[PDB]
Amino acid sequence: KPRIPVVWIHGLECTCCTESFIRSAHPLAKDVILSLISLDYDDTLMAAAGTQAEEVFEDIITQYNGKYILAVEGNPPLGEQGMFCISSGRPFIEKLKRAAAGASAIIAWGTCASWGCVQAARPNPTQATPIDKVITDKPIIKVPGCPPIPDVMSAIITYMVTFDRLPDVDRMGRPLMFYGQRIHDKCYRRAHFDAGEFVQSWDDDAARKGYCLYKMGCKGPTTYNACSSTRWNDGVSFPIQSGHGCLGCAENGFWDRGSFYSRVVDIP
Amino acid sequence: KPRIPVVWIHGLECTCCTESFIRSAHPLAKDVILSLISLDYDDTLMAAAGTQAEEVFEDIITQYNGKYILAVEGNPPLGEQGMFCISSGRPFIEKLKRAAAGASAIIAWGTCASWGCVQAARPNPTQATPIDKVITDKPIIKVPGCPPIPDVMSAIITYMVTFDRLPDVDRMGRPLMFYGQRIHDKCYRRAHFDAGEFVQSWDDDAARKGYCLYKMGCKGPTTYNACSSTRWNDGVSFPIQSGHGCLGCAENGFWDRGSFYSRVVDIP
Amino acid sequence: STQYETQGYTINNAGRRLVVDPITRIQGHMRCEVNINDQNVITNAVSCGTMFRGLEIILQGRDPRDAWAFVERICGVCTGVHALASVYAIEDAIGIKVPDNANIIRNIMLATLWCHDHLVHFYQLAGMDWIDVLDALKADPRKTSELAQSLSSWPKSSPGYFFDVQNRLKKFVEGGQLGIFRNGYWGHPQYKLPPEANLMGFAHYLEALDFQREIVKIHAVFGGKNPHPNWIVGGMPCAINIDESGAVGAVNMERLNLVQSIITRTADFINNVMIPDALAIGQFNKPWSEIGTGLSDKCVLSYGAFPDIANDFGEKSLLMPGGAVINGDFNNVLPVDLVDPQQVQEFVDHAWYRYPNDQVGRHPFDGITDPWYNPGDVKGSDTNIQQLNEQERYSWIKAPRWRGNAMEVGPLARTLIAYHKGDAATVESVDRMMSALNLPLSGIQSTLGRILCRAHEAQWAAGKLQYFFDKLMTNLKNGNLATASTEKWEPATWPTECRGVGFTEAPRGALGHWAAIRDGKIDLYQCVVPTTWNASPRDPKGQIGAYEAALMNTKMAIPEQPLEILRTLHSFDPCLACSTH
Amino acid sequence: STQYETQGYTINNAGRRLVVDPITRIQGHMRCEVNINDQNVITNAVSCGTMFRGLEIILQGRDPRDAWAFVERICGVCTGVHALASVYAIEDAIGIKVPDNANIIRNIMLATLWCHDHLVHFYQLAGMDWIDVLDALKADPRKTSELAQSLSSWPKSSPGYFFDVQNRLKKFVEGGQLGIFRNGYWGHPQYKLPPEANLMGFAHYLEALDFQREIVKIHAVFGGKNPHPNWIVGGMPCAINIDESGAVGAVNMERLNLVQSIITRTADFINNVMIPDALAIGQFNKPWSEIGTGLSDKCVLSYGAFPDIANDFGEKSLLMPGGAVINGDFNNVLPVDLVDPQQVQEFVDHAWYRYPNDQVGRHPFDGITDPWYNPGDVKGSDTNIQQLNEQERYSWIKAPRWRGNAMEVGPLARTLIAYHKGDAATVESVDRMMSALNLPLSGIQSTLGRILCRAHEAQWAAGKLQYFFDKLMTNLKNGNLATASTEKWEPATWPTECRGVGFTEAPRGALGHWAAIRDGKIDLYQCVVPTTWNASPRDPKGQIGAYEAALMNTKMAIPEQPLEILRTLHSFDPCLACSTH
Ligand code: SF4
Ligand code: SF4
Ligand code: SF3
Ligand code: SF3
Ligand code: F3S
Ligand code: F3S
Ligand SMILES: [Cl-]
Ligand SMILES: [Cl-]
Ligand SMILES: [Cl-]
Ligand SMILES: [Cl-]
Ligand SMILES: [Cl-]
Ligand SMILES: [Cl-]
Ligand SMILES: [Mg+2]
Ligand SMILES: [Mg+2]
Repeated sequence: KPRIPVVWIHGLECTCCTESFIRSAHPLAKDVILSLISLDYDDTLMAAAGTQAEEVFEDIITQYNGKYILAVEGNPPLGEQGMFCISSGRPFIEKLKRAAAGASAIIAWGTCASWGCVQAARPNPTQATPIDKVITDKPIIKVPGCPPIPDVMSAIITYMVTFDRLPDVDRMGRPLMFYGQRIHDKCYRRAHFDAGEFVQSWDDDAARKGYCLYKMGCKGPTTYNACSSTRWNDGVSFPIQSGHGCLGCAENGFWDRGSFYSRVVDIP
Repeated sequence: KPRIPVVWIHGLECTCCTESFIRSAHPLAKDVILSLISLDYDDTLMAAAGTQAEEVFEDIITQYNGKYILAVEGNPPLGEQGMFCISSGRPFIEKLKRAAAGASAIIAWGTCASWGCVQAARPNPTQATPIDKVITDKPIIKVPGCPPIPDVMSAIITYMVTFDRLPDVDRMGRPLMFYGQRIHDKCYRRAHFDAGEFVQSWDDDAARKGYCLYKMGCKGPTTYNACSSTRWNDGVSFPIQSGHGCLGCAENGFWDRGSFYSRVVDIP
Repeated sequence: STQYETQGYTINNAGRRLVVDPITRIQGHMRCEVNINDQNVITNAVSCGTMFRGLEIILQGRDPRDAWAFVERICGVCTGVHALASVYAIEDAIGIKVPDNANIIRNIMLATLWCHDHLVHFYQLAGMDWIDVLDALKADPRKTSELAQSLSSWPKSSPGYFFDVQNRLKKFVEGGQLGIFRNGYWGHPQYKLPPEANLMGFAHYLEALDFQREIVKIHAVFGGKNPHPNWIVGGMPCAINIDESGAVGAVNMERLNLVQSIITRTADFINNVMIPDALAIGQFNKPWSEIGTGLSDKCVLSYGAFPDIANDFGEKSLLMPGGAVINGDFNNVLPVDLVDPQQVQEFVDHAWYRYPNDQVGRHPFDGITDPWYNPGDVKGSDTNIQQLNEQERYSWIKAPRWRGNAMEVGPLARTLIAYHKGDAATVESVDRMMSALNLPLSGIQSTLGRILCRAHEAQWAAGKLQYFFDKLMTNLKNGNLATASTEKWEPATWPTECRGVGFTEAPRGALGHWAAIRDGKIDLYQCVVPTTWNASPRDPKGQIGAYEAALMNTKMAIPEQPLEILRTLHSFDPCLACSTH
Repeated sequence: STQYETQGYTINNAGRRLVVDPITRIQGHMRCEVNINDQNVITNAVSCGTMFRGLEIILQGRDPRDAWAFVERICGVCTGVHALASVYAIEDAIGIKVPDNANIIRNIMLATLWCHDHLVHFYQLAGMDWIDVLDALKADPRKTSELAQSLSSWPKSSPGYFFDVQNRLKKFVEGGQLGIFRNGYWGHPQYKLPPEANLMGFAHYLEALDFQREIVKIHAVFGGKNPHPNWIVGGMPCAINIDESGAVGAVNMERLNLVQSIITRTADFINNVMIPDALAIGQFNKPWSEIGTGLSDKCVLSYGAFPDIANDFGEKSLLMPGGAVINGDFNNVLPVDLVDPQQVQEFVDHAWYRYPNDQVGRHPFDGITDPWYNPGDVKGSDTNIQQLNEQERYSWIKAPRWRGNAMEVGPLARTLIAYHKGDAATVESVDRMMSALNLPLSGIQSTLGRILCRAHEAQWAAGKLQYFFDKLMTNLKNGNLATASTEKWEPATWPTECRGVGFTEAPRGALGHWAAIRDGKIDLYQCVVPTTWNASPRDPKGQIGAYEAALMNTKMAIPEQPLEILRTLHSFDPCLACSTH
């Protein structure tokens, strides 16, 4: 049977979200690409370059018009008429619009595509803009995080392939399965938070016993993600478990919510 | 370089502690046996049987008198003159005492060797007795759990080999590293406990959201172990994560502290 | 000294007495004694379970909902199977029906256990009876690679790999610290593999020791941990949530993806490593197709297992067939009823237990577990057994019988039952296997056959894992998420008095738990476990059990080195903690 | 059209223009244009970074303690290296000294990244320039097995394995959905491997894709997650507790055991998979030892990395040597000083930035990042470029120079510097590598040599991982547990005005972050990154950078199919997000 065509494009980005995807432990990215989907265009991995890659792009979006999924990593800049991100001599935003127009649905991978991420942090030199502010006529699933958890990315993919539908989402367009609860709602250090047992300076006695990182700036109380349950890199760790507070990386505007080392002010 | 000689004996037991040991992911049990220790006697795994096995036992304890580690799984029964557990036609207690006399230190693996475990639960038909009530003149490290976590077993082994010393212990002889804190002190469902958000019956809406299992009988509040942080089977899960309350399996007399589904009475 | 006749055997205790205590590479504590005649042939065999804990006694007065947790600790090798039987027994007593996903998950838990247990048995427990590990040091790595590559598509077969394995073994042995290989039977004339096959086998021993840890990740996802996962009366505790808020707190797509990954890897290992190794053992040890037949051509028993229709334990539901054959009549597979007091009964006239009349057998609903250590005259003392007295009481294992017949249980028994009920897949596999070895069908009824059937079963179970996982995913696609029924969770809903039977096929054979509940507590709990059948002592008619029968008539090359005894006993995969509980 | 002479090259933009946009199998956005003569030889090459984000602008006014997290997001491929440079720079500014274990752990983090990054580049980015994936379909699996076994001890080499990989590829392409292989250069005359080496290489591509996910588990232990682990100014946040209560909340023996397990597996994969594949590519493509030399026989630069003495960034401490060679004088390894305003300078006369005087270079402590998109007289228009005008501004990449010289950075550069400083392990390694290929030492200064040096560095980094782990364990054995210095954590303790430099060797080359702090906030933060050097546009003297030089004089078999351009560009492992930041 044919596999569902996917076109994966890249705007302004650091490529953390593609790297995360290839970290997937179950299913392996190899098995996603070979057996679950047809990854038909992806600048990071594809053999073809230049005119040959552009031919693939045109061939796929034409032959599979209305039938492919568009994955987007990064975001388009509006500054300098879009030429802060140039693709085939033209603004990236033109390629994004052309790709989006044929897609059945769009997956906005990562905080870049979802919200803006680091390039959108003050003063936003390029006027980097998240995908849902540019594309307003297509379903967009936001999968935030810098980057999102590898096995969350692959679980969302397998959900879609198995059930033949988009995941149910919250009001912000995030999949409820993995973004429905806060980090602090499933944190293993929550016993310490509720007892007032805090790390006060790095590598103090409290830190050596795994006390809560609230006073070190942890943004877990205001951040929706799966890191405290699913964890990272096939269950190995997550930020807090390795002794750093959550930065809030799955949240819109997290870079400009004050210092990472300032305490969260209005706990929900 | 010679590896440290280990003699592993088995009293009344189910073999869960040997099975746990071979589950170790890092180091692999293979590499422990091949590179870190000399596992010189072990009824479950050794080639020799009968008189050939007894010859190994006698040669090792004589040759390495004062220099081998004795690992003990299970426990001795005092009933019927010890003949509820017969080894080479004699009471197992006699073999335990002969092995113990030459050992530099003893590791009491699991709830059986530490406390008594299931055979010691009311009415204790065989008068199963933990190792520290029989052997009173050797260092005994208790590593409780039914069974202990595989990677805790191997971490304790690697600690001893690397640092050339026994681990520091609590007042009960348990390694502080893994048994210093309660399951409930590092439980990822603690946010829900603190909020009064409980599973009330199996597979209810609360269960489907991972709410706290305290009202379902979870003994995490009174149990010391590493399950909620280190987890089981290379970080895959632990009892609470998969939806069942902790039974209290690392605690002395857990089988006889009421029904597993009765709430913990006086939480610390 | 005496002789008598039973089941076609002449039991004769003249001649030299040989004792093997401890039996190693089993679970738990066993002693075996035999007598050999002047041709070094076994004329008497004595099977003795040398441990007891008393779980049937401990379970009295417990909450029925808690029972699975206690009985699961009968055994850490066949971990989970007793919990399954317990939840089945309690549900049968109370009248609880579980949801389909719970039944499917339970079947996944059992199939995972079959895969894990049979794999570890083949390599870590039985393997060194067949592979001469020290002989691996004489192998040519290039010829090892060529052999491996002729038997299997498995990737790991390079000459450099086999040289590295060999060099690791050389460095291990060089300083004298032979560990688990110390004082083995290496060089015995019954070791018939060439050096290259020994090296291949040893490499696979190491690969299986590593790999087995992955299989049980499936138990960790659904059951929290392994060994000794968690269960509930009413279904399973692992609530499912695929597409709603809070899926992070439940069995979600990421968890299910982990399970699929493990299933694929497990099938790959068993099909390409264990299966070819077993067939190769068969090819180089064909004479063992005629040794250790025992009761396998006379009487075999299976209860059946893996109900595919939730809460239906009938013949149309059970994927693994039940049935009994007696008197060597394989054309008439008989139906088994675990409630019928004339079928399963346990005798204790040769075991360390009290009954009011030890000449009669008790069905488990009338069972009694009252320990009585009384070895009689044993050429030593009560605390120094030099020779058991098999004319009197000689074991902590009770003697089960079916309609008065001594039965064999386990993979061979199940294979014979399925074959003779006309199961198509079994008939086809067995015929192809015996054809590939150029042996008659009757060759399966042997010590070699037990080993081959067990490997076959690991393959079958790895296939059924995918079948069950696909059934689960189909229910989830149809919106059916239920994992627990709680209508009768509360004791106020239960009958004041009721009783039930839970049964399945454990890795080693037919398992039954009989429970009676009164006033909300366990009034009676009796277990008859597969090794209880196989390692059974004698009954009031002098009939011998499966182990004793299989050892009868066996030639020993070197009486002092019991390799033939070990081979046959290990082929049954003895679990002594199970047997005595 | 114009012609001029620079660095021994004749730059001539007459003749046919070829454009490659996008360059694929790199990180980020790049455009390459070349002119070719009638002989299909490149006479002009133009390197253009086609993205900019402005991290240097974004960092203004932030807390210096936060800067690592922002700059880590310069790149997800070389993830962590910018954090390391950042903490170094802030520590240098403020005067913070970290504890030994924090330095050791940082060195572990860097080595881990070298291993992962180099591995993924070799297979997933560069590999399809050398391996003809569709030609793998024509291989004979048995001859593939024989080839693999002649090159390596790696276990996974059975004929059945190679047949299974071959059938997977066959099934993949059967439906006509060739995915990442669609419209590739397959069958191009520069593909020189035999079909069996193509199949072997393709199998390894797949094995590396799976394996790379394990390596970064080390980053997850110490840094929480990968990509983008966490760090702190003052050390690392991963507090250690081996033997006290609450070790479950810290880096404990089980966590350290995980790290050791990953180290061993990583070394094994690199040594027995990547290393022999790199040598095999070398054997079958020796003419590429004479193509793509560029600046590698003229000017090379390393800052040095891996300080073994905590807080000492001198020559006696750095395990990876620093130095610069110019004018092709490899007998004169010159010392580099990143504070000297006459050494590192960046030029923007041919880049999209404003300076007060674009004819002079600015040291990064005087750096300016004022973006100005002005492509001037292009063919096309400023939103639809058909040809850049390389006589004017043509890139988002600034042009760094060292004492006015254009330099090559990266694994070949480092190897040359280490070799010529007389590092024993580097001399032995390079000599044995070049001897195995029967090539002169000059053969390393080429596209093929960049690839070989990268594989060699992955092997070096894997050995260094064990060295650092063992140093950490030695400290723990001595009761030295400290991982953070916090006496200058609070802004009130810092100098009112200070500046610092943080440098290291990223996978792609010399990395520097220059930071100035005033009144507790970042006043200036300038990055010069390795791909900024290599992908540099021209300077006021018309000097070309490393990519443009390496492409000069290259013969193309088929002008419309840029395989030779891709081979040379991929050999540098371009990171365009890094280059522009
Ligand atoms: S503040 Fe952070 S570390 Fe503390 S309990 Fe909440 S999420 Fe966990
Ligand atoms: S009662 Fe149990 S499930 Fe609830 S927070 Fe405590 S340990 Fe976790
Ligand atoms: Fe993930 S490409 Fe990396 S910056 Fe934050 S998501 Fe973007
Ligand atoms: Fe672990 S042998 Fe199993 S029963 Fe509880 S520890 Fe004992
Ligand atoms: S920083 Fe990001 S990775 Fe998770 S713990 Fe916080 S949302
Ligand atoms: S039952 Fe035991 S395994 Fe851990 S979670 Fe509780 S101590
Ligand atoms: Cl794109
Ligand atoms: Cl954002
Ligand atoms: Cl992951
Ligand atoms: Cl023992
Ligand atoms: Cl206990
Ligand atoms: Cl574990
Ligand atoms: Mg019984
Ligand atoms: Mg810069």
